[PDB]
Amino acid sequence: MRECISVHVGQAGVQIGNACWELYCLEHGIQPDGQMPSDKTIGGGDDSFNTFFSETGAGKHVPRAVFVDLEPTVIDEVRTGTYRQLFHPEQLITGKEDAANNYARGHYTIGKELIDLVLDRIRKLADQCTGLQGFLIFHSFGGGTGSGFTSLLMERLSVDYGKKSKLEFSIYPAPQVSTAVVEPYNSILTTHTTLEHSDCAFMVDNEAIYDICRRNLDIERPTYTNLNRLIGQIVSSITASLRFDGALNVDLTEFQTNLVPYPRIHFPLATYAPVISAEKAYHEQLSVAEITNACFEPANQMVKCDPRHGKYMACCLLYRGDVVPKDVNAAIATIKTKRTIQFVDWCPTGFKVGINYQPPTVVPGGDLAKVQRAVCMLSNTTAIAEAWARLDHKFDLMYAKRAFVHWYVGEGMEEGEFSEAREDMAALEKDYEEVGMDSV
Amino acid sequence: MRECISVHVGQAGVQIGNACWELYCLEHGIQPDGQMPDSFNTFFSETGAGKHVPRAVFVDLEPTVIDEVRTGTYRQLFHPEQLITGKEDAANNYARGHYTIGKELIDLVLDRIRKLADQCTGLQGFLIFHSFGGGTGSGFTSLLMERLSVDYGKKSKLEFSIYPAPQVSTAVVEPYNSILTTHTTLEHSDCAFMVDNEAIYDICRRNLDIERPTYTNLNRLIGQIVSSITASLRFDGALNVDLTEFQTNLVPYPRIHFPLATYAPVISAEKAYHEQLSVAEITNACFEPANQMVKCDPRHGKYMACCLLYRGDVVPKDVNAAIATIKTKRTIQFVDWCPTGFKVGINYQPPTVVPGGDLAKVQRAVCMLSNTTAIAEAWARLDHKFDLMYAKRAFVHWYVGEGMEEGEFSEAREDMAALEKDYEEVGMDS
Amino acid sequence: MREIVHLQAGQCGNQIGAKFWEVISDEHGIDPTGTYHGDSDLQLERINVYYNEATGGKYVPRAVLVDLEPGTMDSVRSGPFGQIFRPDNFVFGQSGAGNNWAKGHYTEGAELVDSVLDVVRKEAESCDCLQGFQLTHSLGGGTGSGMGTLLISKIREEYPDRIMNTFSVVPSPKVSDTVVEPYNATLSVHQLVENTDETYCIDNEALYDICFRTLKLTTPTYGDLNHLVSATMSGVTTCLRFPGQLNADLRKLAVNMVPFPRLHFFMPGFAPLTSRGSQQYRALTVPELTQQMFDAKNMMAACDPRHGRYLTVAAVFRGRMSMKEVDEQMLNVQNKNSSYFVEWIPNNVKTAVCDIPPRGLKMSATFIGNSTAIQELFKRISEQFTAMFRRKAFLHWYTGEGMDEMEFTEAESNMNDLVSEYQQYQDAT
Amino acid sequence: MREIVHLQAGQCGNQIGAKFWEVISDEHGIDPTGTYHGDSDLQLERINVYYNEATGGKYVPRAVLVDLEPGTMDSVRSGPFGQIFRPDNFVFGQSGAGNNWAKGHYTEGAELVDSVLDVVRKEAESCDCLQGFQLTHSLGGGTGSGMGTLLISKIREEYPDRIMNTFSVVPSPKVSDTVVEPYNATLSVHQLVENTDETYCIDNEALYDICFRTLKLTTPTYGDLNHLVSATMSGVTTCLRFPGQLNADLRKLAVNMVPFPRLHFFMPGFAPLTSRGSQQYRALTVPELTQQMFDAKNMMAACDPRHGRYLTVAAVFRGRMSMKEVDEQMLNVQNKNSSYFVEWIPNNVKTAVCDIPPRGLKMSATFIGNSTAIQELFKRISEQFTAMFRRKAFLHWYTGEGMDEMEFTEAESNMNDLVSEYQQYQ
Amino acid sequence: ATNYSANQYEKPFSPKYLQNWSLAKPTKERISSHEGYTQIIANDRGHLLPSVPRSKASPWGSFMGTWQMPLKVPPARATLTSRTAAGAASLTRWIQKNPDLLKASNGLRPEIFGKPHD
Amino acid sequence: HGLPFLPGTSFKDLTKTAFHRSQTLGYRNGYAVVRRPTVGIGGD
Ligand SMILES: Nc1nc2c(ncn2[C@@H]2O[C@H](COP(=O)(O)OP(=O)(O)OP(=O)(O)O)[C@@H](O)[C@H]2O)c(=O)[nH]1
Ligand SMILES: Nc1nc2c(ncn2[C@@H]2O[C@H](COP(=O)(O)OP(=O)(O)OP(=O)(O)O)[C@@H](O)[C@H]2O)c(=O)[nH]1
Ligand SMILES: Nc1nc2c(ncn2[C@@H]2O[C@H](COP(=O)(O)OP(=O)(O)O)[C@@H](O)[C@H]2O)c(=O)[nH]1
Ligand SMILES: Nc1nc2c(ncn2[C@@H]2O[C@H](COP(=O)(O)OP(=O)(O)O)[C@@H](O)[C@H]2O)c(=O)[nH]1
Ligand SMILES: [Mg+2]
Ligand SMILES: [Mg+2]
Repeated sequence: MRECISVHVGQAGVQIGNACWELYCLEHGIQPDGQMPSDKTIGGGDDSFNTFFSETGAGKHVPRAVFVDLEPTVIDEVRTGTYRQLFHPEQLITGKEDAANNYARGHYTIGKELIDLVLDRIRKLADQCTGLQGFLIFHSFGGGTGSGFTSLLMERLSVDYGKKSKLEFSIYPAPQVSTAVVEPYNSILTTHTTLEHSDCAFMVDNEAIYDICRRNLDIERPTYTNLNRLIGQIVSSITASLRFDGALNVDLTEFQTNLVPYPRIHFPLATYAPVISAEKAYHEQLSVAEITNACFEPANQMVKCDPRHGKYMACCLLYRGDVVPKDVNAAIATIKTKRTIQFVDWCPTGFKVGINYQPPTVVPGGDLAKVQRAVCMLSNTTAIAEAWARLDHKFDLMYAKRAFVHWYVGEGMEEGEFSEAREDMAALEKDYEEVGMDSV
Repeated sequence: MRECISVHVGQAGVQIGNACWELYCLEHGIQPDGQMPDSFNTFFSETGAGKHVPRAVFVDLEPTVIDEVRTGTYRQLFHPEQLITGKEDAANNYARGHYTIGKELIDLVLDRIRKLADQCTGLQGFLIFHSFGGGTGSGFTSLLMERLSVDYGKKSKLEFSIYPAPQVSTAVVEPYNSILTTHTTLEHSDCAFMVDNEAIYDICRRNLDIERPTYTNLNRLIGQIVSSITASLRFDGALNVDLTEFQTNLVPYPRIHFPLATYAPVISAEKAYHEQLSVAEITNACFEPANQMVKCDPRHGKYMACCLLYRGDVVPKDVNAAIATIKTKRTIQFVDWCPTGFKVGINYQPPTVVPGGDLAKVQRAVCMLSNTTAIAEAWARLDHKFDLMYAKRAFVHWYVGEGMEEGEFSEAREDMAALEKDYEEVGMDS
Repeated sequence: MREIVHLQAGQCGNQIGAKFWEVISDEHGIDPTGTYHGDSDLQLERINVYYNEATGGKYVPRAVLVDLEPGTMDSVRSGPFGQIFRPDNFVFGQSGAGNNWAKGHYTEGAELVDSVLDVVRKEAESCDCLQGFQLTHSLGGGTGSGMGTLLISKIREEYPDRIMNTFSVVPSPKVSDTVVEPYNATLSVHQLVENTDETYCIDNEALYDICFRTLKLTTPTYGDLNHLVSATMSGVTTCLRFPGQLNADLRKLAVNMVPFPRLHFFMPGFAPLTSRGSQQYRALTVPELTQQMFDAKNMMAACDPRHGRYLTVAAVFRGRMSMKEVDEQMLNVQNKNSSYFVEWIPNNVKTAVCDIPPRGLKMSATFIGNSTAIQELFKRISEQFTAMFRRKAFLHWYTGEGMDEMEFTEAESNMNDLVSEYQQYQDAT
Repeated sequence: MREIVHLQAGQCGNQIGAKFWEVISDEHGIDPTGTYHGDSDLQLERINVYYNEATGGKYVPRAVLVDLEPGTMDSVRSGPFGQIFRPDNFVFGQSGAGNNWAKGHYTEGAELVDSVLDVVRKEAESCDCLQGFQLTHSLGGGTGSGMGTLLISKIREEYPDRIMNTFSVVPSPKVSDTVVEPYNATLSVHQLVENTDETYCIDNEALYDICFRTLKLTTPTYGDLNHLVSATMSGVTTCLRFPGQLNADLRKLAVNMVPFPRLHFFMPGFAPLTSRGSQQYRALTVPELTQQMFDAKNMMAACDPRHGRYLTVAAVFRGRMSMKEVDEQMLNVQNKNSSYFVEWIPNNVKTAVCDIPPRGLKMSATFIGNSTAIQELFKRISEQFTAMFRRKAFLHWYTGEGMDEMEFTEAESNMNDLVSEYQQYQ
Repeated sequence: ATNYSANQYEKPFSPKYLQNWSLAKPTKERISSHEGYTQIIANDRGHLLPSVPRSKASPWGSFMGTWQMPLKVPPARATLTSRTAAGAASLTRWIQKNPDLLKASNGLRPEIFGKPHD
Repeated sequence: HGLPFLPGTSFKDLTKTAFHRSQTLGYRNGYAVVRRPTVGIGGD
């Protein structure tokens, strides 16, 4: 039971998938060639891997993942790497020519070309699950296939699968740095068309994770390998109440009902507290209440917007390690007494707790410390209403002179979809306003 | 007892019968010189000299295909009169293959079948292998099935055929032949399973990783479908299926006898390592349009009947559970007047790997023979290309001048123009 | 002295017959060659209910195996107990049936019914006081349904006072193992309703569900479903074979069961069936046989008796037990559950008690229920039959051997009137 | 003869209900395998109240373990007492609730209610004289509160004059372990008003205020907080199982507690718990069990009776003590401190003496008290419902199953009535 | 075809219980009765008769492809509560103006539960 | 050692590092399969 079908899309999605699936192989017993070291028990000893790994007859475990891209050069070091024998070859879908930072190329022209091939592969992985909790989506708004085809993945998921839970992690574009020039046209048009189709949507951006690896860990110059390692330690802590023994269990269904109050507002923000270096855990005792306070800290946040600008609509705390169910209570009661955190008026209950026994795993040659307790957090805040205002700013900028609009009009797409998907977002800017008013 | 007489007509019949009979020698113990170093009686017949000789008749009008059989490896296995050759071929012509050249050789094949029907005690029925495109596979074959009916009666006449492909084709004059033989066998044939060469090209490219295949990679896949149809007359099973069981469960109307063919767990030996091949995984992949053997899509029409032929290490509940998942999906949609739908058959002998072959060694298998309304495009596209050339009388002098009146072009186009309406109205609601 | 002649038709009847004769040979201590190797002396007293005696102490069964081709009786001979059946009791033809009721009834089965009648008349004129005949067959094929009903009609025109008893594998509701089932199912139900004295209804979905939720077999086979059918087959005829404190034969079960002549289709069940490793969680007493005979997810029939009303109920017990407990529970369930029991019959349950439990158990029990909630079978078959028949769906195959067009009409009117007869006795005051 | 058929629902019920069968089994001498290895004959004389007989001299509980996803019953099966349960008793679905009441009540639970009421109907009719059921569940969750109210609703219509208890775990006043708590807990007290005979309120901070302040546990898990719930699930049901100088079954405490039928929310306690080094300092007499039943800080309900008036009182005792001394203290606490007792009942306290103490203990004592200081548990859930509800907070997760808006109106207003129904007597 | 109901045993054949996590084909809970002889609605070789009222729908079944599927597909769930009246009206009009999506074989079976705030 | 079963007599086992959980309760074709616990918590 408890199966989860991971869907990775884009070069960002593939390179995040390579980080997570190395973590999952080490977390259970799996080698890089599929096999366990021999189980040395009677029959099947441990069946904990069934949420992520299947099993053939012979003793080979094949992941429940689909790796999607439109450029061939990203999957061809998954196919000829260390983990080239773990993946069944047909799970890794490549195109022949990529979407080239166009939403329109990735939605109408090249994405429709490749949609029905990968919705045959997710049928086969969803007919192997006795109980399916829900999918996972790993994308980035910036690219063509990370925005265009990913937004059309969610739309044809809603037709076929109904009200099945479709989570998504995302790389929202950064405020100061940026890869590309055409990213506001991409990022606006996909938040408009995934808006009624997605259940939940966690966001991080790469500039904030830059601020932690340089500062909290003692690793100057972090490559994307060090950022992708931290993303796998959030996905693992979301799904470790499904595989390892817990005191309080949390599913993948208890996040949408506890952080998404209103239909247009499904945008929580991730945080992970004891990300620390091996020279500076020789000195610090990591208690249960010492790592609770450091999910609310604006430095240790994982997006480049301060929660103090807004109001905490809810929370979701994920405690992982050697904790006590009483010292979880002994820290939450403290946090509510500060006046530098401010819960919204119509949420007097606030929280959602989760306690799990298996401590977080040490990857050989990784970044962090061998730590005995940890906390993950997904919190939903009104302080994201400052993030679309820096995206309405850079859409209306290049749209009032209509730069780059010819690269989307002749690419199979009419032009009135530009001047309505920024009007559609214009209600969402006032919709985040009225939940910021107190009920006088 | 429970014998089967194969008839192979044409180069596309002989070259399939070199890869069917290589399997049957090897599935039993038979060496390629006839000696065994008692289930072979459905296909072999023991002589008093220890030497097993097959029940088959190979027919061609050209000597350059059968003289490879008479020189190759299996030259001691075949009786010298079980391989019949002419001197001039039919040359992609319906008229030569039916009237002038095929008539000088039709009276000698029925001499050979009459001897092979006098040794079988309980004969199930005949099997035909031909090609619609050729001259002898389409002209002479439509002369066998007319003369088989009056001489043998209500015996079962199954047939396999290479239907023309939607884009690729060998010849120019193939739509004149593919209409003129469908019209004249439409009342004289029982069931016609159809594969086409283009959809098997798209399986050996995609399922196996064989870029640039050859006909010998295609004749071996067809031989694994013929082997799983007669698999229950030879090996012990839990639900037997005869050769009589197929006409009664897939032919709802006497003008509608064109099913399709699908054989599910075709994989390579580098992918049998990676995946389990349970009963539900191979049942779900028969109904998948990427794995069919004609380039027609069953989602754009209504199913009419199905027939599942399981084979190997299978269990009755995994058959029953996997069917009930097919009956729940919204994409497998049935016709108004078929509420039951299915036929099942369970055998025990797992499939046999051929040395030099391509498929992996597997432990379960499914062969599905489904009848669908989605074939209505396959005749309507072929009806365009008959009409397109014949509207200004092209290639007709190659047909009138050899024993053929000209009016058989207007009536064989009138007659199949009723078949397109015939498929249309049986899927229409009430 | 009370001999029972066995008739097996079709491949379903042949495999069920092979497993059933293996069960009886185990019960009476007959080894796979034919010689008695038993323990008690009760095993050898009334062995003549099933086994004819030959010279040299060999016991040959009183069974007739019928098929339209010998492709199944090769497999019957090559089994473990294939050597005990007499070689002359196998009747076969040259050409198959082909899932065709018309070829089973008129064309091919007419040339074989004479040979089968010769064999069964030879076995019937060797019994000192014969009781009747059993037929085990399937309502989906061509040999089992067509030729089987031809045999039933020609047996009941010649021996019209004896008992005719059928075990019929009626079609399943979810998955049908033949496209053209409901034609054969209708045309066989129309014959059974005239020419049988009792008919038990068996469904394979019910057998799968019992072998998964109750016996907890991971991979059941037909070699286990046939064991379930045989174990409830040889439990309705124990009191002819073993002593007891309240005997009951098949005539007595029919007399106490069927109140009207057109209403003789029954729903079986078998009590002490229990799991593999859950033997140490369950006691084996009479209330623990009662609550499992009468459980509605235990029927072998895929019809829920809670939609309707139990016309009559029979319970056949095996073992050394107490009459107070037996009669106490068969009254107690009736008084506690009184919307599923008709009121114009004041007591509904007939109880028989035999002495010798099956070889391995302490107690056993079998249940045979006659309900007006078996009409869902006939309503579902009637609706699928009219769906195909209104459009001439497969009708040329049947019509081309001399079948009329009025025969489908009269069969569907007969089954629909039988449905209305059930509903009248459900809704009667 | 006086059988009690146990029920347990959800990830709170299957963690309360797993330790409770580890405190009864050792109380009666039952191994992990199931066999009896006892050292008396009172350990087997009246064991049929909870334990069915199995074959071979082996005993099996009447637990019906219920869940909506079986993850939280794989951990229960792998413990030290996982093989004692009959595996047919496990009820479980495929996908859970998501802490959503309607999905547990209307949508996913209702597809699993007919498989539960086969199991209880197979056990409620295998009793010689059934006394009544139980239920251990939490109001904060989705399948504890959600279908666990559908269970009481659809068995009060089939056995309508037996006993139906519930050990609730109603939510907490400081920290809430689900955001959507006041929608679930308001909508479920409204069900329990017209559907239970008794109901005990348990808050999880009042269990924390014992193991830190009183038991002195530095690291108290939920193992040592389930062990306090299961040490008062057995005090209420002891006089059934063990002989007495004065007896009290479940009905007699129900008769002597509820003056009006809408008023059936109680607050438990348990006396002789003591700290680590203070066991050698303890006096061992009878009036030091009356100190710690009645000490206003050790209730399991986080509602101080100093705000309220004791409508009635219970007391159950375990040991061989004296009937003069038990009755003397009930005269003592009623006549010193008589501003906390109602005036139109002149003796509020019901007493009962079992004889067989818990193993290792020389005496023991259990309490149940019915108060007007328990309506403040129902005020606090009201304003956190009607703050959350007047701006239509989480309602699309609930109304999107097809609910009505006026159904929230009565479950507010029925709970507003019982707030003012209790409030006459203060 | 028509699905039916194994009356006792419908729970093993429930579509989510056979690992089919999508929308599925519904079943017939109640079978209606009839009597007599059934009229042959269709003449030989499968033609429907002239005066039998044929259905208005297409003969070939309505499968909506990819290049046939409408652009800007409406959502599967749309509860209207906690919405403005004009926004809920725009959502219902979005659902309304695509009758070809909601009528297909593989069509969107939506949800409109609740009333928006006036 | 030697303690009775009272509300304050349970102690941790700090030398245990794997707390994996197994799939005993599960489904099948359509059937709620509940199979015998081979291992405990952690693979032991
Ligand atoms: N956090 C994180 N972001 C990444 C990573 N790799 C790439 N990105 C982001 O990737 C975005 C650029 O688009 P991509 O996802 O790389 O490209 P794509 O999805 O294949 O789309 P096209 O190149 O247009 O076809 C930038 O916004 C980067 O921030 C990564 O490993 N971690
Ligand atoms: N699958 C398969 N198809 C074949 C094979 N050989 C020929 N064909 C098909 O045969 C068609 C050409 O007609 P043939 O059957 O080869 O020639 P023929 O029947 O002898 O006709 P004539 O040469 O005029 O006497 C082509 O369309 C091919 O599709 C074969 O070995 N395997
Ligand atoms: N219970 C059971 N059913 C069987 C067996 N063999 C075949 N069947 C059933 O028989 C039906 C098909 O009828 P069939 O046996 O072919 O009839 P025949 O043509 O007379 O042999 C299907 O519904 C199968 O489920 C068996 O060994 N046991
Ligand atoms: N006493 C106790 N309370 C618990 C336990 N687990 C959760 N709770 C409480 O129960 C609520 C959580 O509901 P839960 O039972 O997990 O949801 P459910 O599984 O849907 O019934 C919160 O109020 C928790 O404080 C436990 O093991 N023991
Ligand atoms: Mg790219
Ligand atoms: Mg040629």
